[PDB]
Amino acid sequence: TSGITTLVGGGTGPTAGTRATTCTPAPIQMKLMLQSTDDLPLNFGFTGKGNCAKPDELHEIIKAGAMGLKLHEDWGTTPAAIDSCLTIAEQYDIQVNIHTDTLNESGFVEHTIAAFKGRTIHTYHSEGAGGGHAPDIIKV
Amino acid sequence: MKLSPREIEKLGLHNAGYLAQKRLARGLRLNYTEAVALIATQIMEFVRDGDKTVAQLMSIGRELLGRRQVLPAVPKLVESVQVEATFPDGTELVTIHDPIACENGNLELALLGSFLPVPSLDKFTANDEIPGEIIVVGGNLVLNDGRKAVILKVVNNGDRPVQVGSHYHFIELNPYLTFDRRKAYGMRLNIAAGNASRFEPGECKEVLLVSIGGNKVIRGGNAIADGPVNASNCIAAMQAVITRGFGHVEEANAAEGQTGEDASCPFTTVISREEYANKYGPTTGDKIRLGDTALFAEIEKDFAIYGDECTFGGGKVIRDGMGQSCGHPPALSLDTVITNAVIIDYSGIIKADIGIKDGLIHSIGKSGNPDVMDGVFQNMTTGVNTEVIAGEGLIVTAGAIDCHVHYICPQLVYEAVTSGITTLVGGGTGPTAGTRATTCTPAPIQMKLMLQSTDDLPLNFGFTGKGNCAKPDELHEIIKAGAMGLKLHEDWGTTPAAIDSCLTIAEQYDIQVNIHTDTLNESGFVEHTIAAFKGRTIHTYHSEGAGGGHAPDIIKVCGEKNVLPSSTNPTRPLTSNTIDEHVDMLMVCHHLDANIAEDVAFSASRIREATIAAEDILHDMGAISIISSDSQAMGRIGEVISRTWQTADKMKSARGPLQANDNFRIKRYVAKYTINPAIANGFSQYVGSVEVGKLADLVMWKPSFFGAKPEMVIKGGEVAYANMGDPNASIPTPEPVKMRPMYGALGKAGGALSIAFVSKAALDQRVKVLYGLNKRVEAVSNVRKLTKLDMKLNDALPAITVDPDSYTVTADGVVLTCFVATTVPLSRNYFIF
Amino acid sequence: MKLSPREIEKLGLHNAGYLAQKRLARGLRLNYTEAVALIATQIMEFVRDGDKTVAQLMSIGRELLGRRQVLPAVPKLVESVQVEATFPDGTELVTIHDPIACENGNLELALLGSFLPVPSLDKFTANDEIPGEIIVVGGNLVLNDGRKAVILKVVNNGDRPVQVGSHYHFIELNPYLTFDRRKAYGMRLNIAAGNASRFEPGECKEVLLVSIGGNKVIRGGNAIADGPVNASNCIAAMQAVITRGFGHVEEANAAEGQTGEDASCPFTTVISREEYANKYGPTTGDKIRLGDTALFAEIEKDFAIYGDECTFGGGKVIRDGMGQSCGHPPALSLDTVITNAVIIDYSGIIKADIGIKDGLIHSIGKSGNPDVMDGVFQNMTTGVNTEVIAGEGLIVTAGAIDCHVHYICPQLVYEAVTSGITTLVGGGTGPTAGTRATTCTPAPIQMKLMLQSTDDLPLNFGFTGKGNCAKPDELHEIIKAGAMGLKLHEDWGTTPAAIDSCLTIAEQYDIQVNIHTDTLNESGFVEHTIAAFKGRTIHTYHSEGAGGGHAPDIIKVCGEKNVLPSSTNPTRPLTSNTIDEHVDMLMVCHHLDANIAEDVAFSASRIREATIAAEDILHDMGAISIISSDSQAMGRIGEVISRTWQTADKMKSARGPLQANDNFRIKRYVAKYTINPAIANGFSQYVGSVEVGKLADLVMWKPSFFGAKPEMVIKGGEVAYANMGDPNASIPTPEPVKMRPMYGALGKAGGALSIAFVSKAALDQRVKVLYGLNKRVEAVSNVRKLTKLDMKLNDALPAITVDPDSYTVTADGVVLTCFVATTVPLSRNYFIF
Amino acid sequence: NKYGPTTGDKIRLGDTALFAEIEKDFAIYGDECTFGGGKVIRDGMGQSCGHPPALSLDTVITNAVIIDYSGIIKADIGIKDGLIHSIGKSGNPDVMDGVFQNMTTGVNTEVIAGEGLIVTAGAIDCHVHYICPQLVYEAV
Ligand code: NI
Ligand code: NI
Ligand code: NI
Ligand code: NI
Ligand code: NI
Repeated sequence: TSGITTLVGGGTGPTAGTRATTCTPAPIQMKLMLQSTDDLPLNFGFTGKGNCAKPDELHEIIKAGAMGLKLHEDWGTTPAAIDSCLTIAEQYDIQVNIHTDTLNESGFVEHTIAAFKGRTIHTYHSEGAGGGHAPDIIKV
Repeated sequence: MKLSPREIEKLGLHNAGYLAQKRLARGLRLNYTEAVALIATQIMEFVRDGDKTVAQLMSIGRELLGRRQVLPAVPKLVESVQVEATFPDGTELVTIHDPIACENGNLELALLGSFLPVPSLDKFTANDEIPGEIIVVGGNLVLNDGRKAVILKVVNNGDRPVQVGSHYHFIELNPYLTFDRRKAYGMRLNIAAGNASRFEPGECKEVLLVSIGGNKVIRGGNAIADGPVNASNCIAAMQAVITRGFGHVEEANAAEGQTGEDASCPFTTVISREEYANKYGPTTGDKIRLGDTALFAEIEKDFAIYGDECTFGGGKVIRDGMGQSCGHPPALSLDTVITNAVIIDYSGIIKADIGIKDGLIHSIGKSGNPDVMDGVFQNMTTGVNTEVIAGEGLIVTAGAIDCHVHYICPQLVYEAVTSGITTLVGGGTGPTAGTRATTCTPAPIQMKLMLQSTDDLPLNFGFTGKGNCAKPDELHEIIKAGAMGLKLHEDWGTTPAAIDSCLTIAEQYDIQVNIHTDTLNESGFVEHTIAAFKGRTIHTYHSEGAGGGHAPDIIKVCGEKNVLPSSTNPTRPLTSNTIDEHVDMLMVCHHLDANIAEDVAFSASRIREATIAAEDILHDMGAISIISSDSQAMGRIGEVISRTWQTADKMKSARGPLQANDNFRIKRYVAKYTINPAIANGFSQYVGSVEVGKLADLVMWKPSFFGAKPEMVIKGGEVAYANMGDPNASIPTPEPVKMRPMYGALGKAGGALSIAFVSKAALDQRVKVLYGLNKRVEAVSNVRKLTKLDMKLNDALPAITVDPDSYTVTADGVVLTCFVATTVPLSRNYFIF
Repeated sequence: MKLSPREIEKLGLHNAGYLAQKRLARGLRLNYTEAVALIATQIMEFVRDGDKTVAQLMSIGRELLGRRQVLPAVPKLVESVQVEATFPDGTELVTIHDPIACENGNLELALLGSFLPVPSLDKFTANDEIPGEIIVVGGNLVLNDGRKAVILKVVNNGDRPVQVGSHYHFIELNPYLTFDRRKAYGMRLNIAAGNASRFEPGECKEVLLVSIGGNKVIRGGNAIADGPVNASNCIAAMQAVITRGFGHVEEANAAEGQTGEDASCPFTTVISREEYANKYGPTTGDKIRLGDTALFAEIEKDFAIYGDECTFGGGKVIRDGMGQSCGHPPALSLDTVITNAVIIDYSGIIKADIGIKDGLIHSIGKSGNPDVMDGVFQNMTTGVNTEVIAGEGLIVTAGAIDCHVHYICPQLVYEAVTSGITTLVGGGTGPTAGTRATTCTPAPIQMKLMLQSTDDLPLNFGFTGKGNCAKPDELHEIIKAGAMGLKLHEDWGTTPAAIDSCLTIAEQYDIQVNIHTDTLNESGFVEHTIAAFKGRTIHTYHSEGAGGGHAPDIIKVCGEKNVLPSSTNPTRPLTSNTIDEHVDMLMVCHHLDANIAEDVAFSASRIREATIAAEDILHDMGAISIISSDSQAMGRIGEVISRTWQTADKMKSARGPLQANDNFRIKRYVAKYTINPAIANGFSQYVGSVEVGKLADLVMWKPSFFGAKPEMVIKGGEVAYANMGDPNASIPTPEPVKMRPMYGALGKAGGALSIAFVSKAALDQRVKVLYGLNKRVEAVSNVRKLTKLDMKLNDALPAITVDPDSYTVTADGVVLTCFVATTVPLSRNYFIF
Repeated sequence: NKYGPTTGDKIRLGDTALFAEIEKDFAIYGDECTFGGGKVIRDGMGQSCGHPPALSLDTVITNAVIIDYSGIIKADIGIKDGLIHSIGKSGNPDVMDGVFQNMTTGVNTEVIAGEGLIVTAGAIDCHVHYICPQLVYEAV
């Protein structure tokens, strides 16, 4: 109604995980959200949970139908998770969206940038009010 | 009679034996297929008689046909004959090994019960002096180089036999073998991949062990040594060896070292090179005779690391925690691996494992288990959930693509896939006058129906409309309906106006235009049709012209940069019966009269030795880029592949080499029915070559049978059609073995494994949805900017002239003349009729 | 040639005649199938000649083959030979009744036109001294006991013949028969069910009438007596008899009484007992030879009330308002009734009608019409909307369930259903190396595809994944994908670690684990594999071991309480060719060399007379619970059933009786391929026995052919496959008769009639929906708490020892030794090859 | 207040006079499953990394009070394939004691946060008149 015809993000409804992150985490939920939104006159993309230090389940969510993965601090956006997630993105040709570690728990922004390793990544709310390395995520 | 299926089939097998028996009694030397039928037939009768045991017939079967009664290739082709029959004590399998075990056989006994008079020896021809032979480089290969090694004393203190495979983690052996478990840690037997050491009870053996590779992680067996190989897990393994009573005696003195690449090091194991080829197929430097032609393919590159070959079977390499990985992420296990394949493709002749995932070729290289083997990339893992197709000793090529198909009858289709074809492109609506003359599905309705009709069949399909129109109106319609290409045929009128109107339409819709030109030169000679192309890409069918087009010089087109030219197969190559056959075939297809001056003029103007001879050469020159069938409308569906190799074989023998092997010619030719048809029709990203990311449409060949009859047709990663023997038998190989549809051809599978190709416009409308198709539908593309230079290994562009009276063809100044071959390979050795 | 289908088939029939002709000229005695082909073939040729009439060939056909030219069983098996051919006056049917009508036949004429030399009599063997024979108890049965009765004079005053069936309401007869209509009220003829009294015009007959039973409600005929039998409706019937002019003359004097169970009462009708068996099949006390074995099955219980048998046909019982009910609630009419069946099942050998409703077995008992017959319960009503399958004289058993299937080729499937198999369980993806070696469908993708592939086929299917894994990761995946069971095979590695990891997975998912053990004793001997089971249920394949497992003593497993053991069929039973065949088969499957010391050691360690002999006995002991095929990977799909009966036949002849008939052995054995496979794999509530509430997967047998070739296969209540003759003929029985798919195997029907079995996890995800299957999908269950004691009639648990050198097997102290049979039944009498 | 009540605490049902006492708690104090920035359910910590992907829960309801005929208790609830897969102490067996194999919070697991909340079965109305479709929305 405002003039939007494509939506890209993640979720499964009003759960704690979806209220915090753009993640449709289970393969089952991918199937469901694609089935759910099947009659709605908009193009849709769903993104899985990219937060992982191993590729095992990331393979699975993309095979299920995720068209992108979200790395979110609430699920942990550590340099190991960032690397593992982007290595997957290189295999499957999907975009990685990230909300960095605000707490600089694991590294400051420099350290996350290093973890990119020159690979394409979409940084969400790059200014940082919406999330990311305090106070300087904007450097991205 | 209450006939069960197996009874019905054996009656057929018997009939084939009896025919073979009739040929034998005529003193004909039998070919492979005949030898087989004859022997299986007799075995069955001897079983019916009730007098003979299985052990007897095993012997009796070697003494029916002798070297004298068979053709020169037969003793190498016939490794054995198997059949099952009902003995007095039920069904039993009889295998006759090496049935040509002597010089004279025993004619009387080969015919016994047929009531055919037994011929005398002198009725048979005199013996002449090996299809698919492997020519091995002389020498040995050292297995498993650059690895830590140890020799250990091993005793079998059990009371029963213990046998250990080449890749079993040696620490994980039966607790009754006694040796130095600590020195065995991380080790496995240094022996040829996939064999074994047998320990009878009480036996002492001295074993060469070598380190595992890759990550060096042990999984499975007894779980003695679970984990990566390191000092810390060794201590744990030893604790478990002690606690659980696994036989252990320290060998403080054991010789230790490495597998060094030098002479007489006692840790190393070598494999004789002839023997390497026999176990695992040929490697770099070896050469392979294509079928019974004179062509040799040399292995250009091998991905194998000697000693870690992927071979599946009891005690063999592809087992849990050994060659089969355990613990990698489940989603990356290959669906199927084809092991130890010789790939022949336009892009290279190599030795490689092929991994298949999701119906696609996922990877080509060295496959196996990264925990135990060096050199295994993360896209080539054989895992728990991976099926195995054994390529050792076989050739794999892409499925063939025939792009001149007349859909006259559904049985053309079975004949196609059975010869090695997996994609068909052409037009038709069944056995109508229109379809019998032209590759056209004319009405939108019929597009709908042919797509729906062929929807369960395990081939990729394209259908072409009728392009003969001097207005675009109805062309728009047939493309929007789902035609992926248009046929311009003279029988519907191929005039300059139609040619133009149809190409302008091709420019808009990105579809290929295939043409059969105005033979009659009714509205122009060839130059006028070429002018009407106006530099636009066009595919010229049977460019030589016997099958249609400007008399006598349509072949000129093989020199136009925007023309993509193909031949049809029946003129391939020029042989002794070619001209006679084609004249009469023309007389028959055109309803002409041997006794009318002008009927015979038309036909002598159409069927011309001078141009067919030129076709052999331009074909060898790479001046004609594709070979196709013309199925039942002057050509032969099952003979796209064989006629290609028969053309290559003749040219190898007539002309100069093309670049100590036949690689360059082999690759030029394989391109003619694989990659080049796919490029021309616009779907080369999906099929037409053995390359990563394309459909795993794949044909397995025995080198002894290559180019005549394949073993197995893989469609989209699953076996669609294959040689298959007696369904009731204890194994798949007993008679009658014939090409039959497999699980890929039943129910919904054909559709799940294949592609229907349409125009982009038709897809924009979702005709897949409209038409209710279960087969995947994709659009063709990238066809309006092709030139002859886009045809892989077939981009030659000679200046061609044709003498209007002599019909002599000149290319680049050189008069083209070629001899009339009296025989061809890939025929008498292979076919029962 | 413009060949119509019938022409193509007759060419085949002819070919079979000619083969039979060749065997005859060799002086072979012909079997049933041969006799048939030969005679039909000649009949067709004589028709071609144009010289002979139908009446002629009817005679000529009895004088071709004589007792001398045929095997001992043939004169009883060949009731007749039918064929149609084109005479000078078009197609005509020729039936040759009792073709063995003499001692010598007429050889010359049996071969005439074959141009085969005519053998002399002395070339034929000498006559030896009845498959499926019914041994009738001596005596008579009184029909229709305990019923009011009357004898009436009846005249035919019409000018045309009038004939009345046994169950026609006598008051409702043609108005031209004259008798006492009032005394006829509520009556019907006291004659054998399904025959008739014929009245020529003017004829006088004296008829025994008996009361109708059940509710005594009259419906149909002329509507004279519509309503329940009572004084008030009698008055109305008489009013209508008068008004409408139905012939009536009072017989004040008519003898009246009842059918009393005592000698010489003039109202009673008796049926000779031999004749009862011939009309309606055997009853309580009768015995039936299984095929040409030495087994006899005795009818244990009959639900029939003598005189009300359900027989369908002109004048017969199953007609409107008689045996066919009229007025019950429409929803409870049986979809199909199988009438007068002998049921052989593990749970009893009985005589019963079988009702089918909604694809299920609805009831087993006495069926028919409660308005007219005593003893018909409300779940056994034959109504207007009920189809009839005539079981009189036939045996019905459950469809067989083969639970060791290799999906190597789709044709295995046709061979299976055609032999009497309706459920297949195993693994595979077509003719790959992996599938040829192991019952494994390894990739989830391939599960998807095999389910979709087999979706139209009229059998129940289960598919098993590859269980060889020392980590559960990929197992979870293959089960979630739809595998209903896992195969542990040595070729993928069967190690203690894999065995454990796989059973822990079975405990979670409630699926069966089938195992082929480590033959090589690579990581343990049998005791180590047994330890690794850890008391958890497991199905051991080919438990004897010729087909795989710990050398030489895998058979020990038949004594573990948690092991469910099966045999595969080719070692069944021990016969003269067994060992020779199996050694070579092993050599062939393992690519071994007759000339290498250790290859021959491995093979002598695998194939062992001592253990195969023990397998015959443990099989008879009920120590091995199931028989399965191993289809094309050492065993034979079409021979699950026959090899079972051949094992029974041999043991009956070698060992003690098991409990004046063979009932206890018959039931023990039928259980091995019906109920026990279903229990082991977890779907025994749906199939595996003839019991109410289960799928009506049902096979009809002729006793003369039982265990070799069945008549008809019912799948889910509808005929799926069956013997069928000439499609163009005037009846279904003329040649060539062969097993062909029926309406249950076309289009969507196969799916509507069958079950695909998956794990519960796969069903929880609705893989039926995901995969687009039209076949019903159900989950397996109740498999993790089974022990050997849950195997019906096969729960024996001997202490077994095996000598490691002699291979001698001891069970419960007793050395097991068994003779090598020279012949088996269910073979030479039945098969054309 | 952080994790909802535990064994021995009592909860007033709505504004009635009814009190439910927690009869049993599966929690091991200190390892509660709470999802959020900095919180427990993050890659390699409470969210497991490396277990077989097939056994990740689709959804976990964390720290729920369950009121049900069979018992009033405190537990995590695991959902898989639309079914209740497990009830108990959920989390990551690599870093927490007491986590069984059917209670793994994995990369592909959605979180519904029940801390502080009561979970009951869906009600079942077995005297329904289908008079209008709106009854239906009013029911759910
Ligand atoms: Ni954010
Ligand atoms: Ni043409
Ligand atoms: Ni053509
Ligand atoms: Ni086996
Ligand atoms: Ni098997």
